[PDB]
Amino acid sequence: FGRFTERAQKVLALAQEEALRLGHNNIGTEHILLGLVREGEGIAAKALQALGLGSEKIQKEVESLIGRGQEMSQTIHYTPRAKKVIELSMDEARKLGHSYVGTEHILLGLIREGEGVAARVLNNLGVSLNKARQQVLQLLGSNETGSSAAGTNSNANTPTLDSLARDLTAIAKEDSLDPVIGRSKEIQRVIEVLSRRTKNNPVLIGEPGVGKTAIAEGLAQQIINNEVPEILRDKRVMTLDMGTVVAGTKYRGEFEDRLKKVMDEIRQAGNIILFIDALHTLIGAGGAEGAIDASNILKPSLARGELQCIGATTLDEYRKYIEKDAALERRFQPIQVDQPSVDESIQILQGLRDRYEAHHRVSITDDAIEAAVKLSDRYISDRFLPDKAIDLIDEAGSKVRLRSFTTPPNLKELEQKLDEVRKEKDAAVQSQEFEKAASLRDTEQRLREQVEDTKKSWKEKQGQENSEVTVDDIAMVVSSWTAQTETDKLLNMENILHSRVIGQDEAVVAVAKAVRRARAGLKDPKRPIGSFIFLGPTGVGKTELARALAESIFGDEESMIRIDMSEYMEKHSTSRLVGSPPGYVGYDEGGQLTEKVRRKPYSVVLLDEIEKAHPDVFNILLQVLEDGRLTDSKGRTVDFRNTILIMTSNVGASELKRNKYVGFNVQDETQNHKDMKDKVMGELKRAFRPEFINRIDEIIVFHSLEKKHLTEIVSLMSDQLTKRLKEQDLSIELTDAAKAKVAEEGVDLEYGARPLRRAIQKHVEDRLSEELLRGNIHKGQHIVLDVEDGEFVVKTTA
Amino acid sequence: FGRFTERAQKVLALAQEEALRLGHNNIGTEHILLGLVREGEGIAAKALQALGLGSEKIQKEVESLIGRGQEMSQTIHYTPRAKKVIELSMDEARKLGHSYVGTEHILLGLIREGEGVAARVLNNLGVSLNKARQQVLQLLGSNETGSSAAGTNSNANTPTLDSLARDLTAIAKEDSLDPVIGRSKEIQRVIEVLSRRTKNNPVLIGEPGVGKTAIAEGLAQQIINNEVPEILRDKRVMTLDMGTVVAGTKYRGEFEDRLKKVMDEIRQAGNIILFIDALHTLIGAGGAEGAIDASNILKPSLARGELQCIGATTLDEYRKYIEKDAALERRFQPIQVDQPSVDESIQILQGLRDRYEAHHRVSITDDAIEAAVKLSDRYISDRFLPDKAIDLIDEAGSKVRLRSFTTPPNLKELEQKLDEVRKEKDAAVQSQEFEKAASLRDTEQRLREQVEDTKKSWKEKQGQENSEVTVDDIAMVVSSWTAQTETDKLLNMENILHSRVIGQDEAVVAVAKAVRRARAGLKDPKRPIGSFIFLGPTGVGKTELARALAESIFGDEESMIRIDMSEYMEKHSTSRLVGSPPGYVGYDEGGQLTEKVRRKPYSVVLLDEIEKAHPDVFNILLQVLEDGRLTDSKGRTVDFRNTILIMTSNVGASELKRNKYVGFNVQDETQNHKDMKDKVMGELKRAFRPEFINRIDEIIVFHSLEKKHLTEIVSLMSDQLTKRLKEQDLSIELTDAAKAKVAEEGVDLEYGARPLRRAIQKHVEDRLSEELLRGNIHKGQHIVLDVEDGEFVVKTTA
Repeated sequence: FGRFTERAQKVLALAQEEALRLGHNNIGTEHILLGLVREGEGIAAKALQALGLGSEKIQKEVESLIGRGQEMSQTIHYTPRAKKVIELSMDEARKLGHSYVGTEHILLGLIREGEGVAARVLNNLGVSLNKARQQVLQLLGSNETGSSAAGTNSNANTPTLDSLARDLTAIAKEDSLDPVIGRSKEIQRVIEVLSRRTKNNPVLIGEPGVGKTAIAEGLAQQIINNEVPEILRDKRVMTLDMGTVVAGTKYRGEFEDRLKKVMDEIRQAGNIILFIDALHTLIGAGGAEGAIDASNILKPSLARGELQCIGATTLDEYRKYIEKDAALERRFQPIQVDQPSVDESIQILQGLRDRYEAHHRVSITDDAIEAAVKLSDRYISDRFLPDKAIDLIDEAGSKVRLRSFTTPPNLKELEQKLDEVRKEKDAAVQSQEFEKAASLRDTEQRLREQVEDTKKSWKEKQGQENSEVTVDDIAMVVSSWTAQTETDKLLNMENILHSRVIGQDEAVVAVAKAVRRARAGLKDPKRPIGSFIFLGPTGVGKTELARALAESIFGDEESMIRIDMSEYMEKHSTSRLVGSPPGYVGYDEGGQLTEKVRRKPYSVVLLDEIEKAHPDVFNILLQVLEDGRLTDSKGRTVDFRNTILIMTSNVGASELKRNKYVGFNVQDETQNHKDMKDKVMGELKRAFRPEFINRIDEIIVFHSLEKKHLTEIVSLMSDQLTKRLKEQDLSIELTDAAKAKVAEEGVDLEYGARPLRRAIQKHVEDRLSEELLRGNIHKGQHIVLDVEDGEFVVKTTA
Repeated sequence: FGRFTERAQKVLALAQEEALRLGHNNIGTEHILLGLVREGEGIAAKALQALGLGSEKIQKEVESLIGRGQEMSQTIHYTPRAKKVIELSMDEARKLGHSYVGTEHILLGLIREGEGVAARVLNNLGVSLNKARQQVLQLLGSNETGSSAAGTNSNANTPTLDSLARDLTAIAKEDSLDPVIGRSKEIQRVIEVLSRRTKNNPVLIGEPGVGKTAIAEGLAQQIINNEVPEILRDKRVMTLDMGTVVAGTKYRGEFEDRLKKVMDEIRQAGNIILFIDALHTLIGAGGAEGAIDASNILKPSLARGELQCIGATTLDEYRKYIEKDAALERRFQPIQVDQPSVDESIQILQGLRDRYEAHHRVSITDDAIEAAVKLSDRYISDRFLPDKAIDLIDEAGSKVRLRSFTTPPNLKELEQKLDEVRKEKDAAVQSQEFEKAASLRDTEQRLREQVEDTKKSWKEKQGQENSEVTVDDIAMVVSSWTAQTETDKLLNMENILHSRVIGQDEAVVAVAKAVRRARAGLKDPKRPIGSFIFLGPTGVGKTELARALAESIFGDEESMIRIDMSEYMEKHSTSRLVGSPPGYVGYDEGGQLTEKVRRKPYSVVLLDEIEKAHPDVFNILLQVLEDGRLTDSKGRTVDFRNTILIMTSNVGASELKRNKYVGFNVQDETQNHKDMKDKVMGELKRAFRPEFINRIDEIIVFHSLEKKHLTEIVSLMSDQLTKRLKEQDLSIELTDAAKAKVAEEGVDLEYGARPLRRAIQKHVEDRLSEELLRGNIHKGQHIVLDVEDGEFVVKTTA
């Protein structure tokens, strides 16, 4: 394990001491027991001293069970009995929440292993084994502090507090207080809104997702002394805990009955504070599938102030309360809880370190915690600023902890061997062939010590991680799903985007710089990390950059939404997607676009071919580009604050699909180039209204379909083929030469660049399969596809 | 606390005196105990006197504790123990109602403090700790208020009043029933309509939400004493509560059975009055899901005149029940319950001043109450004109009480210091470094008393508040939502509307004066408190004033609806803007327009382009402006009663969106102006149909792009950028000079003033992120964006 208390460790070594002192050169449980009592009067030792066992009494018994002498100090270590007692003790401290293991637990574990020599020692010296395990437990368990005693009060409190529930005020007078770090400025604003008797109900709106609950412990403190008014003193804060309500309930009627009981006791009115977390569920308002309607009792209660309560709500929730104005608006009144500022994130992260140090990585590295924050606003980008954060931390706060125990130095070969020994040995004795197992046995246990010696030399991988979450690591984990390898991803985004988009350097650099500015963790998420228009017609490199943006920008290929503007005109998907004349935009705003981005807020959102849609759609979208939010889909709020908005457009097609070739000269090629590098940048404005486009962070231009583009199309198709074949376990690569023979059947002037897929099928798929079937090449072998002197040739390598 | 009775206080001071008299210059609880009994025969004192203890007996133990000497004082104050006894008594009086703590509670609090100097004195002088708390409980005094009674009897009346649900008359025969302030004129209207034995059912219709419930106590008082019909003499008034019915029930079948029992009990018939609040739920008729249908039993009960009852329903509720008929018709007959208005408001406030003087804030300030009302009407706006009001007083009626208990004068620094002391001291002794903690220890308590002395200088913040809710406070609290900084918001409304609409003063003053006059409670509170038409082009000042109106009239810009009337005739979009529009005028009345304002009555409702709308829509808008309410959309009533209805126009647009050119003059922007401050007053007649438009309270005038508005548009856009960045905690400001560098890229003759957003991104957004990235500027540093040499310049400021 690692991380134990003194008393424990001390009890353990004393066994070995007695090993030799009593002649039992192997420390069985008799010596562990002895160890407990030989630590004198520690919790183990002391326990044994209660039941009637001196250090003396044990070692003599111990000595009477393996005899004396048989010593020579022949490698006096534990044996498996003694090892069992230890395995148990660790859990006997885990049980008590200890991330350490002390004396008590060692006797507790000893008892657990209540057969073997220890067991016989205690049962011979007039001590019942469980009487001993009792005794240790009831002295001390886990080590902790923060406690106080003396004091009682109140009578009226009786009916309420039984039910349902713990009283927040209590635990902070018990010296079990936790701050909890908010979101401090929120707490002050509650008491104006609370110590009323007319609209006395606060309602906190933020995100889930801010750690709302942090603000709440604030209240506790102020409710005691003295901020709340003079005869509004003697306030108590009772939380209406959902967990207690569901407990003992198994029906809708029963759930209502529990709420009724709370309401009946609520007669403590106007001087009682009820805390309702996630307020919406009880009101049941809004939606097409509302929640249980507590609202009938709650509405007059809220208005009366008998239910003088505090509501904890989020981004979306509020709409469904102001709709039932005013008795949840003659009660309600709002106060601002953050869309978390970066700094608030950091302190939460730091706070939860020691328990990811139970996953034993984090605590630390500092920059890496910071990485969780800084990286989260732009890179994942999938929740709210602290939820995101902590995930980056702990993922990496385990990732390396996984990398930890993979090998000894490289002495993984030792373990492999030690296995092989057993086999030889075993089967040889199974014939017997006594000594024909023997030397193999001897070789085995030799091996074993080497194995274990260099695997606990890979305690260096513990000291590596067991306080470190790595900079690069936190970032790496953020890159993995969807500091260093996110900020290297950020800084070098352009480098990453160039390796997957061939041509359209114009486009790449434009996205790169706009995203990288935002993406440096220096732009608030409340607008896409990049808004963009991706110009050129379909087939010019637009989408491919969006994809490449997911890889570079997000650190993995994952997360890309994609919405068609052409459907929001009912004439390109009015009969390819279900609906009628009064549909299509209602599907997009009302459902598709907003729902999709709620799943991954990260996503490169591609609202394609924006010319086709009328400009009116663009106004709706415009709110996405500016605000970073839309509220649609039954009042849900979708964070496009983390998205990259990419609007593609119907731009310039004729040149921007024109190929090089010789049209008049060998300078018709260099006139497809210069011409395409002109044609995007004037065609863009014609493909849309300006109102959409200005709220876009750089206007990305993608140019033509050169000749030159043909051999780039072959290299897009062949790579998609060979990769879907990788799941089989085929490792394939195409040389440029092999893409050339494929081009031989697709330099058609009359059928374009379409035949290339078919010719890839013929020359790659079909050819690889015709080489695998013959056993010329194999799966797992790396397969190079080349053309030799004009004819394609398939070669194999490792 | 703030309130205690003599006996309590007397017990307390006597403790200190006896402390030192016996040689204890620290007043232990041992002296508090002594104190209790040294106050002779008060309930604490008496209690101890029962158990066999005199003040003498206590002091003897006390002298056997510290004893002589310690009569040299210590500036004798309490012990931490003694401070505990006081905190406990407070709760020991709360639990017995009392928030004006008496003697009993002090001995009770001693018991509570069941370990300590007292505790052991009392447990040493041979009396149980609990025998003492008993004795105090079993005699009360200073927990009552004086009421009447001298005997109790009943007859046939027994089964009914038991059940379910208590009678107003009983508590008013003890003469402890409240008036209530009301809604007094409402009570009168009942007595023809109720003292029938036929259609004897009054049915109160108002806002809920106005204090309808006030009227009910009205009846109680007048049916008892003393001049009323012989009809209403020989009657009983019984209140029926929904809460009791639901209690002990969790199914519909059980609820009906209980209701059957009630119906049987109506056998007090033709002389019994049943009060049913929220009457509608029981009849169960109408709706899309109705409610539980008591009506089968209840309907003949009303017809027979056995059930003579009082119905409490709201604006909207009634229609689908008189729709049932005709014993419903021969039951009900209507009476007017207060529709929210300013004069009525004030009277409620004043009435509940003294009762929110439980908050030692409000009662009063007079100006503050009036303000609460007047301010509420304009600044949220959402609720009802008197509910809003009382909430501000009580809101504020804690708000300054918060500012109370957080001051030392500026000696907040003391507390900070006193902490630091402990640290030094503590850590030093932990090394020990005994006297190296000592002097630090001594320095601590020097500080401490000084600290505490200046924390109790903030009894001056009590003397501020304990009957004065602060005028300014009410305003602050309304500003918290959305007199002084709301009536300065009101008075200076014009100034406030002017500051966000630059130019177009013509418009500003027109809106300003009409609302600012009106909202002082001097214009109809059942019609939009300003109606306006906003003419101009599309945009340019129109909407922007509506926003500025929200701020000035309502307190923040977040008080602005905005609905397009052209959708309520729709013939443009159906799949690119809005989902399912057909039915169109029906869509607005029947649903959408009304629903939106029903969400927020706290809004400048801006109904755009009623000019380009079906003629029915203008009629619909006309109802909003006249009635102030519309009842549609499931028979719900939408209060436009504290909205500002603003109907927009843009049929003169071209001149009103014209731009300056030279031609012959550089006074061409100021000749684009002169044309436009004319062009609106001609766009009115051309736009609309007359029947609607004339209800408008002023014709609001706007302008164009000119040369001149353009450079004002750059300053609107740059502010949208910097503000969404504030959320992360970037403090940004642009000087005019940086907005100038941006303008450099968007004063095109042929690409509009649309490029300005994009160029704001390049020169502001992009620039801030590229200045944060190199560490020149920072979050929470105020960041000035300038030009100072014809090129951009980065400054830092606090």
